[PDB]
Amino acid sequence: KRVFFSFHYQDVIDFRVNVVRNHWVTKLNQSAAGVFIALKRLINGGLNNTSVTCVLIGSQTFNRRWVRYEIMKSIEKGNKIIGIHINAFKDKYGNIKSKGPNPFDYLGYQYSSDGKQLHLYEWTGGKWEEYKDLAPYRVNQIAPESLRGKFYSLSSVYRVYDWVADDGYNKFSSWVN
Repeated sequence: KRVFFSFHYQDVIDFRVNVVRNHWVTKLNQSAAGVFIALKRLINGGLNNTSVTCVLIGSQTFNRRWVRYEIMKSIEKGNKIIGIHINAFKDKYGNIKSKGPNPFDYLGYQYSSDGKQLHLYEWTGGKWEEYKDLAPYRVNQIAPESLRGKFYSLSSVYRVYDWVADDGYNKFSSWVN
């Protein structure tokens, strides 16, 4: 499978992102996409010809505008989506850090009462607000009453791993498959 990696730029600079990305692309010789209305177009193109989105979670990832977009756009496109904490191993400065917030806790959705549309929300610091960088969209899929008119945080939907705790060295390819 072709994997879209989503991340804070600072985690690229600190050689945290490359630990996971190099495992997939070099060690396992697979292929990745990633970015480090125009910028959305670029990201959309990156997400095209991928089937899995992998959010690499560092200290500030939860707060990044285009990480949020990459996640929301990934849902609309029907990508598999997972998160992986990347703070538990040493960065290029030789430091280990505590886990950052789960980006999925800061994003959410609600199905419309007729079940035909999906409304999108993000946490803006003191409240939930309608998400502005991606429009609500039509779901062509069945939407049972038990799913309608209820708010869900994305952390109730997508799975999060830790590279060290969950042994990504042995298990990453299973997480995206």
